[PDB]
Amino acid sequence: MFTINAEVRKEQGKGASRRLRAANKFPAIIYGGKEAPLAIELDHDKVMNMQAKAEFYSEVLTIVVDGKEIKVKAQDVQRHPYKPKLQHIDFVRA
Amino acid sequence: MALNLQDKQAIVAEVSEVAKGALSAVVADSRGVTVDKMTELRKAGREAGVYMRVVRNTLLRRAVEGTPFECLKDAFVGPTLIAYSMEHPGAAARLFKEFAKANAKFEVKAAAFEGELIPASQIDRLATLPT
Amino acid sequence: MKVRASVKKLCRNCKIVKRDGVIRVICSAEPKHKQRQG
Amino acid sequence: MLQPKRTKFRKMHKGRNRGLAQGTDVSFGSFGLKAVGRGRLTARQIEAARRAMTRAVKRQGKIWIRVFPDKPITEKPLAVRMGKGKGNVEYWVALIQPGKVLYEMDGVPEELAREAFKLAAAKLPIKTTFVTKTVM
Amino acid sequence: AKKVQAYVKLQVAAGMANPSPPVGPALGQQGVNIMEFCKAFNAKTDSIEKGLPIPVVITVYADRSFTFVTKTPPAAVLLKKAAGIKSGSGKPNKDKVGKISRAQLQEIAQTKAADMTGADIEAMTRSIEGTARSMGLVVED
RNA sequence: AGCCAGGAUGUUGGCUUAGAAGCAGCCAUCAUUUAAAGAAAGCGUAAUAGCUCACUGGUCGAGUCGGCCUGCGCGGAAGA
Ligand SMILES: [Mg+2]
Ligand SMILES: [Mg+2]
Ligand SMILES: [Mg+2]
Ligand SMILES: [Zn+2]
Repeated sequence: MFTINAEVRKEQGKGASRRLRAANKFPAIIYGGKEAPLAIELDHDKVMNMQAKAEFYSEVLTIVVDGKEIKVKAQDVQRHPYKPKLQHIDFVRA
Repeated sequence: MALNLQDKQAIVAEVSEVAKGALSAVVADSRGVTVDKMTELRKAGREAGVYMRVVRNTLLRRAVEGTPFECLKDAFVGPTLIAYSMEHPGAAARLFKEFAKANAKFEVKAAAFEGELIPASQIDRLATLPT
Repeated sequence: MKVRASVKKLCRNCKIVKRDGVIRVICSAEPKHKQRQG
Repeated sequence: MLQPKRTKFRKMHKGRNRGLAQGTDVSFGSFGLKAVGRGRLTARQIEAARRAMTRAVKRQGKIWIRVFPDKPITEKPLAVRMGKGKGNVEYWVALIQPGKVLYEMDGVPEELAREAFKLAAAKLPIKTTFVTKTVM
Repeated sequence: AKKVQAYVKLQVAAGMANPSPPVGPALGQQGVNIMEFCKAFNAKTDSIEKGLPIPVVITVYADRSFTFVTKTPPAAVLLKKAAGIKSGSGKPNKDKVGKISRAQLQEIAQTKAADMTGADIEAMTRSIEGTARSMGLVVED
């Protein structure tokens, strides 16, 4: 079972997202279901190691944000154009 | 795959045969000929028993860690090598006979062929069966 | 010996050494495998 | 040598080569040679790299060429002044942006594909990396 | 000796013990001549392999002659004569590499369990069975 | 890592059937025998020998091995 620790993003946009990726994190979004989308930031290397497994993109993941556990599914991934890095991940709820 | 737990299991699996059967033996590593060593091992596996295993997991730590459940004097892992061979047809069987006869004949060394007496009360030839 | 800009181990016995700031390949097996500069 | 048959215009503006690439995923095969640099790939370079791959892997498996030149490059002949019209088309190049997957290979072991891509990469003017296909 | 002192491996089938005319001078390191090549091998290899695969020992003893422990009939000559198909490797994928049946292996064992042995007699039978079946084919019988 | 050592006698392998020689072309073929026999490593590779792919045992007691990313360096680097 994959457990991801997330933080709610305070700032969003081009400048903030690039600052995250310089800080070795990367933005992610949790949407789907009935409640509002949740913009989160993930620590890049731990998620990159986890996503190396093929089952990362099939099983249900749990995201630990604000203490609250969220069952999510990897919906989409934005990879760096030529580097082994993640730029953004879409998470659909459940 | 001689790992940490694997050698832990190897010692226990090798000591189980000793605790269930009779005295075992070993064979050192000084010089080996193709025909000489193979035929001796082939003959040993035929007479003493096909369950003979020349595998050696008798390191100075692994041997004393697992095997020492019974006969705590089993800390003699000083041998140059180990090649085990059980003796199903009684104690001091052809396994002991072949080892004691090949310790100085048609072989380089047999790790002195010390033997593992079950009670270890004393060292005896046990070559007499009055009847 | 060879003074190529790209020096590599040509066989198993080639060793890479860095004498005097120059990266050399020394082989105990093939004198043809002696290469000079990194 | 790849070249568009029956192009609409003979000559083309020089243009620029800004931005990142589009075909950045291993789409057809399982292994890819991705360009981490920027530049032009001529038809000759593409053919030379393909032959290096096709010989390293002895014509086994399938090799895809994701890039097609489709850009005519003109040159003026030697000892001609500036002006007097645009030069004659001499060769064709594919504009390459970082992230562009250039070749795809399938039906080949991973280490053999890596060595095949190394031989092909030595024929190319752009820095490249070895990439494998990913789930999503 | 089975462990040939000069094991220059070039010897025609057991019909003629180590025929140097068929081996040529590339295995000339041997010193076999009429003194120690047509005395023991040419007289004790009749019921072992008649025109079948059986290597000939090129050993030379230290007693001015050549005489030491030989072995039983060759497995490659018994398990194949009791099978019929004289094929094997090299063309084992396109066609059968020979017949390796339970009867053929048992006969090979019953013929080669005299001196050619391993960890047991059944182990020698396993060697005979492998020598027949590993050629590239085995019969389901 | 170094050191105490080893690894066919069915097996010129059934094998391109004159073998291509325990490791030429030759296809697979531990084939129990395993501290080991791969039907192949440099020697002999067309071939004996003593070293010896690999592989362990034995010794002897803290790490060792490769990758990936990244900072700064090294070679590549010859003119009047
Ligand atoms: Mg800006
Ligand atoms: Mg100097
Ligand atoms: Mg520099
Ligand atoms: Zn070298």
